[PDB]
Amino acid sequence: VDIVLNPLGVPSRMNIGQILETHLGMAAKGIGDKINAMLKQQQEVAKLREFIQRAYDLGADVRQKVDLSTFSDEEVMRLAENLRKGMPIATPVFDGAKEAEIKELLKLGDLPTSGQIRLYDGRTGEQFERPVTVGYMYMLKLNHLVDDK
Amino acid sequence: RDVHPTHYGRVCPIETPEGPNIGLINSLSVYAQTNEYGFLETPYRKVTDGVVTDEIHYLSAIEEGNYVIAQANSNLDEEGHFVEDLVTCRSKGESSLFSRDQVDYMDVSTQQVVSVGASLIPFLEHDDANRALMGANMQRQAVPTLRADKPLVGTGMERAVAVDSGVTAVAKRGGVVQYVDASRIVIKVNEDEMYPGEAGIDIYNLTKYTRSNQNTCINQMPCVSLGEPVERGDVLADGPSTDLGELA
Amino acid sequence: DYSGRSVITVGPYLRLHQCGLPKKMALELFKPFIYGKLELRGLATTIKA
Amino acid sequence: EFLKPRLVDIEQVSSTHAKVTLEPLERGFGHTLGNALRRILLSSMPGCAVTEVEIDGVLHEYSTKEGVQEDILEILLNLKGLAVRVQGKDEVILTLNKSGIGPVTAADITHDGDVEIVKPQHVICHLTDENASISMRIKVQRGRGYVPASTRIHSEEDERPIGRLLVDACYSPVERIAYNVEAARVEQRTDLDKLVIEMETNGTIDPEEAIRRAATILAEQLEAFVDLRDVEFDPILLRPVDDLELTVRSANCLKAEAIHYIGDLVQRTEVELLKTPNLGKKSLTEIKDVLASRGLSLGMRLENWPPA
Amino acid sequence: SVTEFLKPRLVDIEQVSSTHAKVTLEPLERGFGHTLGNALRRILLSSMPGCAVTEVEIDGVLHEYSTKEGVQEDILEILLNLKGLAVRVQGKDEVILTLNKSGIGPVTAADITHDGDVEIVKPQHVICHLTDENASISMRIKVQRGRGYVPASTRIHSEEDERPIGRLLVDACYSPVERIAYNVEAARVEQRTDLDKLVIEMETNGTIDPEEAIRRAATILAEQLEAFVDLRDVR
Amino acid sequence: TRYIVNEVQDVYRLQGVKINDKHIEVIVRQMLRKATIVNAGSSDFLEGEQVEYSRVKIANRELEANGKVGATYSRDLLGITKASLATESFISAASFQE
Amino acid sequence: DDMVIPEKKHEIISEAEAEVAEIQEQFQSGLVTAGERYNKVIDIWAAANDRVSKAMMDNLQTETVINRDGQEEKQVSFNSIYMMADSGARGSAAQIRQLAGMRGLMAKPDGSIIETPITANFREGLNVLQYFISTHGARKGLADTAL
Amino acid sequence: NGEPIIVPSQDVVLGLYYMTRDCVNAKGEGMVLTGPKEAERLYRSGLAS
RNA sequence: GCCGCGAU
Repeated sequence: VDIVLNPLGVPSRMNIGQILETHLGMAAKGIGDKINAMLKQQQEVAKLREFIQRAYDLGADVRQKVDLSTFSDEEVMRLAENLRKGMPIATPVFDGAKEAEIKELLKLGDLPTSGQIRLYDGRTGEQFERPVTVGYMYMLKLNHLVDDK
Repeated sequence: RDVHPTHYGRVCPIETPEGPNIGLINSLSVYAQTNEYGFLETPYRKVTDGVVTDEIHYLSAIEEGNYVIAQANSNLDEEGHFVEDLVTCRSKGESSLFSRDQVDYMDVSTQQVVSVGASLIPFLEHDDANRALMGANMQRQAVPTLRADKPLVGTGMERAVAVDSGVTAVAKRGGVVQYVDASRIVIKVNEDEMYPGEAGIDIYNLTKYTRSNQNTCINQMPCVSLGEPVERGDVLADGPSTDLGELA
Repeated sequence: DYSGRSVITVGPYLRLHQCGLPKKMALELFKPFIYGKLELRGLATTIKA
Repeated sequence: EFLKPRLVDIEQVSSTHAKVTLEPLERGFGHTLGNALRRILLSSMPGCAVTEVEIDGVLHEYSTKEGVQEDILEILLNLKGLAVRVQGKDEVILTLNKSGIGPVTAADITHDGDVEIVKPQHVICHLTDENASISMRIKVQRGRGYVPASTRIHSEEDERPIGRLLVDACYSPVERIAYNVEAARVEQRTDLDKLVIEMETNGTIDPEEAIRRAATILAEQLEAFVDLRDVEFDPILLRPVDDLELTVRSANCLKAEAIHYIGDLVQRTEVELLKTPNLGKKSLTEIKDVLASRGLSLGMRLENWPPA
Repeated sequence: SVTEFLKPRLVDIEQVSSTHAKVTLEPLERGFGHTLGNALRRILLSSMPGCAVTEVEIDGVLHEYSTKEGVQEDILEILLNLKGLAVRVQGKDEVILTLNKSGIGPVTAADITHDGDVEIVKPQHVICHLTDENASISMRIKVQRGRGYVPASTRIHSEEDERPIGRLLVDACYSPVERIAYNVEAARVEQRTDLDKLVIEMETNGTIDPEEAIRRAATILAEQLEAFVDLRDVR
Repeated sequence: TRYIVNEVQDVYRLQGVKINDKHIEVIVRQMLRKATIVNAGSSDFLEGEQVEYSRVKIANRELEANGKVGATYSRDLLGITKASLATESFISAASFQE
Repeated sequence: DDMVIPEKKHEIISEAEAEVAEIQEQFQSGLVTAGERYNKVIDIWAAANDRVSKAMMDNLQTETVINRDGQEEKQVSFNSIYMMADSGARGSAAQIRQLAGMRGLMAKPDGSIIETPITANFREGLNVLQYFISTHGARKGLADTAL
Repeated sequence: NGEPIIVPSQDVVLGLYYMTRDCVNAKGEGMVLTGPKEAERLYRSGLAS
């Protein structure tokens, strides 16, 4: 993992958005890693196009009509090579993805629906007793640095 | 310094300074505009009988204080009728449940209440108001990094914020790109539209490392490679902290 | 004077009576003590040195 | 009483991904060896990475060269990821010259004597006109761990001319490593453990050599535990007193009071050496005169006094 | 430069009693103190050859719940006392011992019948305080050499309940390591300021000095790597 | 004192704050200085005087034969903004208030 | 998944809505004044909120049902959010209720209380109206703390 | 008020609250062991919860 | 020295 954060900061400030965004980021990176694995072995365009199409329409009555039937072949390859890092999904402000959609997206990428995986201690090597939520959070580096203070 | 129930569609209820100036400084909502005299107005969709139409009326405080206004998060049929016979509404600075025919106006979108600063927070409805305020006021202090990185999860509002900020180079009337360099982009316009006589091509001189007000860097790198068609309003160079025309 | 100011972090290895000080923040607050101990041990004779 | 693990069934999935099997292992040693080897392999593995780059027309990393698509910053970031294997040398220079249209890849770098580019499809820059050329020299070294460009100053022991763009070095080839333990296929024994290590590197180091190096490092570190056991400086001082150009009536008096070094004379406060017989008021000022000429003011306080 | 690592120098040993030791090693390269400490602790705790009493027979009733014939200490306490007894047997895999005491007075570990091939390191280790008043106690114990720590999960021996009643499934601690702990602290050398220093606290039941146990763990772990360090050897 | 201590403690105990009563009583003692004299005989009459000064004066007069000179006083209760400003010394109370 | 939603929340929220509709009919009948119906609505909403809080807390406390050497038993839960709440590290009963149970009646425009409460927690979303309503209390609290 | 001001809080409490809790069934039930030393040894060896 | 912005 790249950042370790204190759980005791969530249930007292009521940023459930943190946890939901973390689960959603894990789902998006799972889809991106699946696409990257498909692209590494240079599979044919048919199955890659089918996977992209099946990934895009997932949802519950979503107002998104991206279809790759009208998409050019080299354009499809460019799209895959562009989002190989992760499918950049977006949720508008007050009508977003519910837990059902997030869990469905996680299940598409062969990931636990609960969003929590088991972790091992880096130094001792013993498994952590409880599952831990591992996800991707978008972090900002603020302009209050040290050398200026 | 308090949130008046008339701040609904005109002034953001979340974003504001914290300590001294709490509530004395505001940020306009995303759809709010100014009347001829200078009173804030917000747009609504007209309701005729039980069907909602696509006509948009701009209403001020006084005019909206009399009608009955529906809610954006209300289920809508295929043709335009309200699915439910009872609809949540605001009558006069309040809220209640009205009949399917008693409504007069409908909210246009769910982002109307909030400004543009707090519209880029995913899952805003799952945050406490104080923490949303802190996040909104702290997103403005981020610094541009070495390599811009798109957000893996967002609210789609990145495109408008990035393009409209004037920090990116958008092709005004471009055709097909001809010469791409680390500092210059020369585009040859399409045959369809020209100014008669003397022909013409578009030349954009990107601004390289330049001191900003807070002693940060301002940089522009092209995103088009060569021979790439470019439509009107396309994004050719991304300024500081923006990836392919998306705020990052 | 003889005063400094900086951001604080957490140290879980510390004892109840210890605090970590940046060695760049020291060597400024304790400069006269360094001068005295240098002139004492003979590394430098004059104050300019 | 303990079976000795052996290296067997080593296979490679790709040019980078590799799997290594250690079939004979006892009950608890699988996890211990796995974690120790993972930490050793991730922490300190010798490798080679680009140290510095000199481009013909640039002056600093924040410039733009005409005819290329990328800034010099992005070129340096691209070069930082270059993967190259060297043999018998540690300061090898790589030159790259190309003129034309299109991407310029690692395969264009001139073929050195003993230098292997693990991947040649690694694009580093793009040339976007017919008459633009790129000519650059890369000095690549051999190292152990991550060393920032800023933290190295010994490279400035010799003054570097303007035009030398210093880049950070990584030196670590092992990008990722995981281990696993399974029940062995041996049926004669009651139950045995088999350890499987998967490593994804940049291709610079062979997997088997990496496992051997990690084992040797662990053994060398254990060699300490295999046997516990264990159960007044500045040149101006330390200088004889017979050089201050002193008078005759001072020399005999100076020797009479066991003052043989310059330093012990300095440690004499004014009010006390006047009690010396036949010191002389005018003479004492002369001692103060010539001693202050060296900058040693009378009355200094030292800590310890060596006899030499 | 490359393939040259800092070796710890001037190890310090503070000895408390004859079974407690504190070993301080410095300097170790970053990320090595933790590795060495964990490997040594895991080896010392999980697999370390040693001997401990494992089977107990008491005259009278043989049930797990016993009246203890008025021996003023429950048979559970007797088994707990017998758990911690430390012995030294040379060259025999399994050995049977017998103890028999009559008369008022607490019984000690020295009461067992004298035999040359097993030595007792804690002769005054109390087992019981006699069967209250005016009675006798007879115990037949069986001690075998094992590895690490093995609990009383089940007998899985002999047939039916013969072995469980013949041994009473006394929990055995084979490894002579009562407690092992390791800490890693910050230390600096010359210009370097990020180095790891190891503090090992070791307490043993006896029969072996803590330094000897550390040496044995180090030797077995080093010999585990002979197949890889043989050809890739400096000498 | 019991009146003031009990009511001011209700504010702190309601929100869950523990503060010992000795700290409140110290403030009250500083609040009960500057007694007013209701009699005469010792160069004091119908005036506000520090209780400490009055106490040493009566003890001195009572120690002497003229015990009747000791004049009965009337204690006052001022505010902490007024009591802090009626400090005998003028360097203090001129660095805090008007 | 730690914020377990009580299952009976919807049943009793519907019961409260039915009672509110009945009292609105009573007000329309004219035998009740505005103050009486307002106060009765406030009281019944408080009762329903307390019942939701009790239901959520009971479902979260002994939620874990782990078998024993014989048959099955029940104990105190190991839920991470409940572990944080109970141990006193961070959080409290009110915050936990806001996370899982109903948010509850709230209003601070001039000190009064809106008749309709916030019936959605933070595990689910909020409508625009509910967020706008909570903003009153947030801003008032921030200003009071500042001043 | 006389209450101790330096007190464990935040993760520290969760360190002890998690440590001093019981479960109706775990690794090792009704086991009898000599003392805290054996408890630590059993937990570290992975034989008990 | 006066505003304006900002952190706790």
